[PDB]
Amino acid sequence: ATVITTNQTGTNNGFYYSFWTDGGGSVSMTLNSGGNYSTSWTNCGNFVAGKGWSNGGRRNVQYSGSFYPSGNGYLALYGWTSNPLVEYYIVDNWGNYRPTGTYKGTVTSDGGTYDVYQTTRYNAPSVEGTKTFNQYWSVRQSKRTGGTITTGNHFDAWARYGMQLGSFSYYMILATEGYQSSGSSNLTVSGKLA
Ligand SMILES: OC[C@@H]1O[C@@H](O[C@@H]2[C@@H](O)[C@H](O[C@@H]3CO[C@@H](O[C@@H]4CO[C@@H](O)[C@H](O)[C@H]4O)[C@H](O)[C@H]3O)OC[C@H]2O[C@@H]2OC[C@@H](O)[C@H](O)[C@H]2O)[C@H](O)[C@H]1O
Ligand SMILES: [Cl-]
Ligand SMILES: [Cl-]
Ligand SMILES: [Cl-]
Ligand SMILES: [Cl-]
Ligand SMILES: [Cl-]
Ligand SMILES: [Cl-]
Ligand SMILES: [Cl-]
Ligand SMILES: [Cl-]
Ligand SMILES: [Cl-]
Ligand SMILES: [Cl-]
Ligand SMILES: [Cl-]
Ligand SMILES: [Cl-]
Ligand SMILES: [Cl-]
Ligand SMILES: [Cl-]
Ligand SMILES: [Cl-]
Ligand SMILES: [Cl-]
Ligand SMILES: [Cl-]
Ligand SMILES: [Cl-]
Ligand code: NA
Repeated sequence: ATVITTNQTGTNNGFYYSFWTDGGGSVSMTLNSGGNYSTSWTNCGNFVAGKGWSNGGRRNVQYSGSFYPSGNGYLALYGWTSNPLVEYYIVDNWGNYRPTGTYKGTVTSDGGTYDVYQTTRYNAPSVEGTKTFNQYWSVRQSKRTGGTITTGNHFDAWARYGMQLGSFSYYMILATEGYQSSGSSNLTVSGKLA
């Protein structure tokens, strides 16, 4: 295993990984065999970390494990596009704070119903540095840790609702995120191209 406490991307046991923190509190990620990783955080600022793929795409993502936020955290299939720059989230779990914004309708996927939202961040950290970009969200109506995420179901619903993705030129990870919170996660990802 490899313990990560510093911003970086790379490959571990056949999976891409990304770790980003604003540097608040205490945040680590442990990289284990295959698609396994855990995180531990105490009074974080903001972080996003997980395993997945160097480029996004239509993928039947399978994951399992545990996600235990004390306060604000997200469990999401997470990544980015270029042209346009979009930060996208398919959220299966959260803590005290449910992501919201401009409501666009619902999509049904992997045994659940998801609420679709768009938000915008101005001059914020991104995979292209300080940038303005839209965020696309699918938020499950009931919390869970584990199952299939059919990314194609979400991408197609976003497209019907006028939320067009750019090119899958950046990573797509099964992410743990925290905001001014504590917690842990212990997750395994895999998944094949649909
Ligand atoms: O990973 C090693 C580092 O890469 C270089 O710096 C930049 C990375 O920090 C950046 O990472 C992004 C930053 O944004 C994160 O998304 C945040 C997370 O919270 C969300 O809720 C919020 O909306 C959002 O703002 C995202 O998770 C991270 O993946 O990736 C880009 C990188 O900068 C680029 O480096 C290459 C260069 O060609 C570009 O000009 C430059 O912008 C550092 O070198 C190193 O620390
Ligand atoms: Cl490190
Ligand atoms: Cl590496
Ligand atoms: Cl390795
Ligand atoms: Cl590897
Ligand atoms: Cl990959
Ligand atoms: Cl859990
Ligand atoms: Cl709304
Ligand atoms: Cl809108
Ligand atoms: Cl609807
Ligand atoms: Cl549901
Ligand atoms: Cl907004
Ligand atoms: Cl944000
Ligand atoms: Cl827009
Ligand atoms: Cl629930
Ligand atoms: Cl759970
Ligand atoms: Cl499922
Ligand atoms: Cl593409
Ligand atoms: Cl990337
Ligand atoms: Na749009």
